Amino acid sequence: NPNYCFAGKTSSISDLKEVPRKNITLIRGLGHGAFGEVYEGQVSPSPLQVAVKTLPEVCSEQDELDFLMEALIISKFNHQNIVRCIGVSLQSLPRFILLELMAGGDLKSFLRETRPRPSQPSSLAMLDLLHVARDIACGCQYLEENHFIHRDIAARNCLLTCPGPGRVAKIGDFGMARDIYRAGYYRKGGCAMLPVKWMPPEAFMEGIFTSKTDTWSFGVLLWEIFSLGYMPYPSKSNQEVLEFVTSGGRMDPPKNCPGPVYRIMTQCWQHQPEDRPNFAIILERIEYCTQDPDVINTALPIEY
Ligand SMILES: COc1cc2c(cc1Nc1nc(Nc3ccccc3S(=O)(=O)C(C)C)c3[nH]ccc3n1)N(C(=O)CN(C)C)CC2
Repeated sequence: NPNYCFAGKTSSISDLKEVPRKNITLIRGLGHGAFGEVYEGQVSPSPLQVAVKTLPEVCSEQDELDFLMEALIISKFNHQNIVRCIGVSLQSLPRFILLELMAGGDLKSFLRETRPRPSQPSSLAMLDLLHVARDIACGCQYLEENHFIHRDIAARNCLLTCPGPGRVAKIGDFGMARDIYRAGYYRKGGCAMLPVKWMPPEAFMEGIFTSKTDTWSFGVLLWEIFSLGYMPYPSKSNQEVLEFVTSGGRMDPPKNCPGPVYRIMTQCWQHQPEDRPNFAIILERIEYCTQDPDVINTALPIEY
């Protein structure tokens, strides 16, 4: 019924992998998503581990279509830094989308919870943060080279495979892009729900979105990462941020942030989109920071 076009191919509900409901076991609730609970689940000795997004049985026609489009979007991506879709279960109620379980949880919570402290002093280092930044930039580069504008790149929408060393960060939420795809604008949301603090001036002023949109948001994600999970523009409201950013105002470096890292942020935040780097360049600059001993030997602040 609705068609979804990505990378010049059109897919429909008929292309999603319908997984038999009998093969799905819910284990525990993990919390609420934008519209519905999310569960840890299993798909069948050595079952696949999945996050299960559910559609409330009490919902509208548009919610049903929002849910379908979310499934179509994530099912057509193919990249190691974008959460995989195992399949769907749309023919039983409540309807399920089955995603690669990201056992480390969302990246914002991880940064807040794993901040170095007196009890666990070496929980994180500068290299961990650079690897997370690289991981997400690789996924953003994949979106950019396939002409997909994410529109909501932010730590809350990224997830980690596992809490400990070896973790890989991935883009896990596409709800903003889904809302725009269906109606062409933020019909579902409102001004108070827009991710103002992640958006460049031409986005919230003219509603113009390009891949240079995501470059700006990635700069803010970089600030979130190197601040260890602080809210951007600490004391400022959405409208204060809007006016601050349009006047040329930019965030200060996070505490202890190395200069070369801060300079990636400020390049992402150039007023003119043409002056911002693409994700190939961002990746080069992240890779160069990872090679620099003065960067990776910088100690993160310990939270008392
Ligand atoms: C053992 O596993 C987990 C254990 C925990 C989390 C996550 C996963 N694992 C996971 N969660 C996903 N979402 C998700 C999960 C819960 C609530 C909302 C969403 S959510 O709306 O999608 C959002 C990410 C935009 C996932 N989505 C795709 C894969 C995947 N894996 N927790 C958080 O993340 C806490 N945060 C939300 C504040 C809580 C502890």
